[PDB]
Amino acid sequence: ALFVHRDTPKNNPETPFDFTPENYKRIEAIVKNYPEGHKAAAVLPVLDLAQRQNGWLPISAMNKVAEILQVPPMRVYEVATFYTMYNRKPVGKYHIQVCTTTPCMLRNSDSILEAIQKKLGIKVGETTPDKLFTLIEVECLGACVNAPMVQINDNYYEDLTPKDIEEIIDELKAGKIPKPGPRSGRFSCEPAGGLTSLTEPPKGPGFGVQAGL
Amino acid sequence: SNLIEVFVDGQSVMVEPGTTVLQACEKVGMQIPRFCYHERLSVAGNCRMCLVEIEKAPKVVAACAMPVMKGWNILTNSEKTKKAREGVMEFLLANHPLDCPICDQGGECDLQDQSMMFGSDRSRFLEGKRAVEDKNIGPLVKTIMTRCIQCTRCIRFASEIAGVDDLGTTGRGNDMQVGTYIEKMFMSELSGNIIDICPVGALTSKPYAFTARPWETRKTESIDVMDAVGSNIVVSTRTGEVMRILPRMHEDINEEWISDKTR
Amino acid sequence: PFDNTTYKNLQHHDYSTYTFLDLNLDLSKFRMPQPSSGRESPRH
Amino acid sequence: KTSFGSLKDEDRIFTNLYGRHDWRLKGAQSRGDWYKTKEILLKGPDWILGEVKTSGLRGRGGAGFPTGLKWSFMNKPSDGRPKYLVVNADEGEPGTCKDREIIRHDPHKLVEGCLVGGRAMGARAAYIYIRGEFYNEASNLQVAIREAYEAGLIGKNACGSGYDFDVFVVRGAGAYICGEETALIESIEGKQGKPRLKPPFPADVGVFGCPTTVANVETVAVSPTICRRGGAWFASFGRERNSGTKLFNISGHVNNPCTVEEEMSVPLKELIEKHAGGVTGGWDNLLAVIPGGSSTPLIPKSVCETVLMDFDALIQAQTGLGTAAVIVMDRSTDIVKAIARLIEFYKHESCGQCTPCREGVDWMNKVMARFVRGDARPAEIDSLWEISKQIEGHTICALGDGAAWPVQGLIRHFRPELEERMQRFAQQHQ
Ligand SMILES: NC(=O)C1=CN([C@@H]2O[C@H](COP(=O)(O)OP(=O)(O)OC[C@H]3O[C@@H](n4cnc5c(N)ncnc54)[C@H](O)[C@@H]3O)[C@@H](O)[C@H]2O)C=CC1
Ligand SMILES: Cc1cc2nc3c(=O)[nH]c(=O)nc-3n(C[C@H](O)[C@H](O)[C@H](O)COP(=O)(O)O)c2cc1C
Ligand code: SF4
Ligand code: SF4
Ligand code: SF4
Ligand code: FES
Ligand code: FES
Ligand SMILES: [K+]
Repeated sequence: ALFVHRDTPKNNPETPFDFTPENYKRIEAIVKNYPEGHKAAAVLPVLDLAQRQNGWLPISAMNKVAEILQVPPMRVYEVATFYTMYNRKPVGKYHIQVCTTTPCMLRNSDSILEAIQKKLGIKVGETTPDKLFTLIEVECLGACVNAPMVQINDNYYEDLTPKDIEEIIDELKAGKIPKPGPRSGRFSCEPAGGLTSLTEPPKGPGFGVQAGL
Repeated sequence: SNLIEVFVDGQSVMVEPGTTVLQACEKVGMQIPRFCYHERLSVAGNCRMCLVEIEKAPKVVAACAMPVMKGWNILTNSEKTKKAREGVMEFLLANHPLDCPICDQGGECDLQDQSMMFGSDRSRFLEGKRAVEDKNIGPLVKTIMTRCIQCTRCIRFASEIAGVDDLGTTGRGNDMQVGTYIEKMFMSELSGNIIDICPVGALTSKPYAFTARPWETRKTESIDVMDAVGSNIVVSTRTGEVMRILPRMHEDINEEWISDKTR
Repeated sequence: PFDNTTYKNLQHHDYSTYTFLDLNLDLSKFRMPQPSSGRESPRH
Repeated sequence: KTSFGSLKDEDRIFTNLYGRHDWRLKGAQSRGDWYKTKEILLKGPDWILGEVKTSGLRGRGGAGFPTGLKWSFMNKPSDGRPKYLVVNADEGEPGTCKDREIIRHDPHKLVEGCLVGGRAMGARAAYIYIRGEFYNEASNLQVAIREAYEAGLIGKNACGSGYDFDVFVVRGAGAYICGEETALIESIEGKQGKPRLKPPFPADVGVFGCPTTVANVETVAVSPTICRRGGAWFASFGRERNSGTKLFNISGHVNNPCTVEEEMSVPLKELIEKHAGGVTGGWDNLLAVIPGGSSTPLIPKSVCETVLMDFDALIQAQTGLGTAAVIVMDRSTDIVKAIARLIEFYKHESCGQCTPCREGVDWMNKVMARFVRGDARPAEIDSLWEISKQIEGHTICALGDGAAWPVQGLIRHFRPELEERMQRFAQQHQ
């Protein structure tokens, strides 16, 4: 939660971080997306790549992203402390992100936050002692009509009841990976009692096309 | 000449294209209040103290950054300009600490002076303030970061004039801290000039710390001798004893900087 | 057969942590040569 | 036309909005996408810009600037620099989840919109700044872009038109302020997502220093449908200066929270009770509606009975249309807790650059957190109003405005509930 760094023995510029060679080819493909002379534009993907290889960002991932992009290290420290995904502390293997803004608080995300707390025995910000679950409390994840919902590491688990998130946590402890979807009856975002629109078949190519084209 | 005609408080003035609203007000002898604008730093526009009313325009514009258009009547003393100045000053003083007696910048503080000039005379802030961890950027620059107004003159100086690229902003929002993010020591050869441009006592001179106070100082204009540049300086004394060395502006020598040895 | 009962977007149930970056690595061969500012960086 | 709404399924742009069809290329070409794209590209930039100006399309990002007028800022000769279309796929607005549905379910429509729009503005490439939280949607979109390259639809000689055009996807990293177009530009350039000042507008100095148009996913994806179906088809929906169709996200205290494509000037009550099943507990259980996502002022039940869901009728209802994200709030809602949580969102999502937002949004969150408990006095309500009027208009981007407007709507429509909250705090703690 702090925004200054102190050298712990496990987080220092002598902490071993280095990319794998397939990640070096991924970094080459990232840097080829930007114009020649604006290599600094590859700070945000490559550093996020360092969060996918490692799980979190020590201050050797930041210095390595600084070194291989020829940017000053402060310009990577700013990006790492500005954007909320970059874990500058080690998180659990499953990083549970409960949305508690108004479209999800109105549909009782408080009960699900309480359910994850009384299930894992932890509270917001704490990591479980087996380092498998980190529970924090995030802002709008952009799945508002599927409220209430959580995010685990790539995935949105939507339309949740406390029993549904208890069951998702139960099968995350068992090793399997669940399906990122609404745990109610619907599929993505449709009205829950059947389609109020888009019931007719789509027309296809040529429909309604104006003359002179 | 491609000079266009603009109006400052109704007075006509001919300006080069690309002139900011602040420079158009400066040509008629009027100084707009500012905290992040510095005439030798790049334009940031992130303090909003320079917001001035252009008439027949329902929005104050940042005069430090906005180029003039042809025929704008800049209203430096209108009512919504003064309300903009008072509101921005109130936000600057909301989380600012009550350190004016224990602050070295007192008596020479831009935040004090244009709080007296352009802001309200009391507080509506009925909450608790922030407190920021102090940083250690050297044995020259004392750092008290609760007094920082996040104007980024630090960062623009260290990036553009000192060529250091080690000062920066970490975090987001009200927790945005100016620092180096690590235990790193900002020792350039020009690292003392961040004491000059910081409009608050967030960065102060550690040798000059607590010793004098600017209203009792005699300002003797003199010359540097530490190098062959001949940098124009102010030796400020108090009761017959040299207290500090500030820069003078000379456009052709030391523009308004001095080295750390001179300082 | 017109189907409006099943959710056809089932591919994202098998995306791993490197799906986006390996897709970018695959697409790197299809792309036009980048423009050049004329220098290596604005600090050059 | 006088009454609006009841849009037909043949008049839909976002067919396969619900994921019920194949989102890949063989499904998309079977739904009208990528049809005669080469004939759109070959007719020049002026014809496409005229079809977008004819359609009356306004900015679906939420501000509603005229899209043809905005894209005609790029119809200017080359000054050596390349030109860039940049798709704003951030969508950080609470209430708003429509661009997630476009990217996840109609991705080839977005890719064809990138091609047609960048042809109109003479652009070289498309940087789709997608939200970092939308990972599955980003890989979904990358699969569609691979299908578009392998079919020769984009890239070298795009659709056989002799026009070179790339489509890139840049992922965000968790900042709502990176949906603001200049802060999104600064985020693509590898820096902190802090908004630039305007002018220079991004058409003059944009991404990397280039001429650049940032446009929303919806206002880009509906552009091949405007080019195929004609601009007059798109202008034949909604009121005048309120043309077209619109995605709506009705969430909160409705029976069936959903995304729906609907005609532009539809009534709010008809939209809620027709596509969402109405407010929970009946329409008499309605307390308030935030009409267009968090940044717009809320409107109470006595405005929601008659209001139309376009830009102009919501401006006349002293709110805004925004992202057309309808957050419905019933009578059981502590509305001060919801608005104070929304202000807490705006201080957590605020990049700290300029003074009035950085200081005053945290100060409004502290005042709103005391207003939830009632730990205040009524003279602090008007004071809070003044604080919002010092943040609104004086900031660099419109997140200060978007933080000021929920406070102003809550005060303007529920000052007595704040005053009774504070007086009952006073009489139960003294
Ligand atoms: N979709 C989402 O997730 C979110 C949407 N919003 C919406 O964003 C809106 C604010 O957006 P802004 O871009 O700040 O507002 P607006 O003042 O700036 O401008 C809208 C667009 O018009 C263009 N434009 C306007 N005047 C121009 C000129 N003179 N020259 C060139 N281009 C010009 C701008 O480049 C911009 O793209 C809010 O009203 C809100 O509804 C806010 C938050 C999240
Ligand atoms: C704080 C803030 C966040 C914004 N976020 C988004 C966003 O996530 N997506 C979006 O399309 N527009 C967003 N906008 C609106 C943009 O500034 C811009 O108007 C829009 O993205 C592109 O213009 P258009 O509406 O014509 O498409 C945001 C504006 C502000 C002030
Ligand atoms: S910086 Fe200025 S306003 Fe702040 S404590 Fe020092 S003298 Fe006072
Ligand atoms: S320490 Fe001073 S110069 Fe640096 S950003 Fe803060 S107020 Fe500005
Ligand atoms: S008002 Fe807030 S969101 Fe905008 S530039 Fe300033 S800190 Fe950023
Ligand atoms: S409010 Fe929770 S996802 Fe948008
Ligand atoms: S002086 Fe223009 S905003 Fe700081
Ligand atoms: K100082």
